[PDB]
Amino acid sequence: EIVLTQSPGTQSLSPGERATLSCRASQSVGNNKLAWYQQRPGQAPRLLIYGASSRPSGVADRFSGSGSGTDFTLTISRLEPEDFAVYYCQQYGQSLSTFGQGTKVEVKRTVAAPSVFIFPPSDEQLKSGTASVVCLLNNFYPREAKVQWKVDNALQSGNSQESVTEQDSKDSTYSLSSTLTLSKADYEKHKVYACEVTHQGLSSPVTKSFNRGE
Amino acid sequence: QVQLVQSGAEVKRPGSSVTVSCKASGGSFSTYALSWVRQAPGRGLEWMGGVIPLLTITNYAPRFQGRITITADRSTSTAYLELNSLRPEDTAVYYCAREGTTGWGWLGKPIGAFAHWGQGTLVTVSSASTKGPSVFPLAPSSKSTSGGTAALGCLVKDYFPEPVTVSWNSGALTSGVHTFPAVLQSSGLYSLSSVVTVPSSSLGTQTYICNVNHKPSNTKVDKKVEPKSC
Repeated sequence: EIVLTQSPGTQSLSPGERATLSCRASQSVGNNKLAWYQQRPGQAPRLLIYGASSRPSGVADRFSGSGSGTDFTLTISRLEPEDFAVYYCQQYGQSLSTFGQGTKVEVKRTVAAPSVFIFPPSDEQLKSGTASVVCLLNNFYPREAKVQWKVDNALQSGNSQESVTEQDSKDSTYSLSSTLTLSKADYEKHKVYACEVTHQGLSSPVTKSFNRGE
Repeated sequence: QVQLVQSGAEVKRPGSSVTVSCKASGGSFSTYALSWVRQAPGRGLEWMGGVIPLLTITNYAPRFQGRITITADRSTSTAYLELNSLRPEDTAVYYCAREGTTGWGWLGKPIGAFAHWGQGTLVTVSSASTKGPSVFPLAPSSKSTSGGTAALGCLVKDYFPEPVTVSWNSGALTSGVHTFPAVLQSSGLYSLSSVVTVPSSSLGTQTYICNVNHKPSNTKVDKKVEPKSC
């Protein structure tokens, strides 16, 4: 089974620059049957290059593929705004076809610190026996950010979930939402609830907190 | 131009079997390879198998070998994917894809690569029951910077299955809105947050209502978010 490995995982470049994506095969891809696909959020994948270098009609001229054997390359001569998406390579030279794990091409912009907000559980929710505390990390770059929950200055672990938005089309920033979930019982067992945010645009970890019932 | 239309979203329980259809319209059905590709939420593409209708030759991926069945019906120009013994990790969007060609008809020339894709079909496998979400307010802080920026929103909690759409003020408020991807809680229910940043000066005058829509449960909820009266 031929294993395709794409590199890098994430490619951070500014618009107008030249993007080069790599697809490495574990063994030789017969007859150069290697394809590149683009996929945007909420959409089906789109064929960009087939036969390692051939390009279907309707596909922009800035997309070109090259390589043979085990080393293939997708080249975007000039990165347009709509080019920032996920790209997959695919071999179909055997009956058993496989995809690469994919490469994300994101817009590189100036580092931006996250605006941090914290939300206590509403009185309506507490009425149902559970408590969800939401920490918001608004409009930041780069995507890598760390969120730590502190209940009475005690580091929490395994009781929170987070999700990140797609990179914004206007300011190219990211937003993160961390939700700490407790039972109303365990929520009333403590007083101080804090979310600690560590980022690169931050010289020191930012902490937003509240006291239960204030 | 070739058009692939798949069947609607499916909700199944563990151990059951689902059948997704892919009706082809346009071009030639019998001579071109029809494949099935799935994609788990936030994950990559995964080739499941393919078939050339006219040859009745099916090729499966080893991971699905034994629980998967792919068929092509030349009488209706429709391909089928059948996946048995469903488990929660089978939850994904299932795409149908056909190889592209240079020319029309049977004497068309195949390129192998997937040039044509269906709209995709969400198959959710869980023990959970279809449930509309509870919408709780993420109230604006009473410590909001006077003159600066305030954040508020709604917590769309405990629903099944995906998806949920959220808008603000019936589509009137779009600037600064962030609807986060849903996470699958340990209870088997989904949950997401939709926030928006607004001027702090508007907090006591402007009305903010999040419009939560959950088509799978026929639930539509409008929640008003206001500062808390502390």
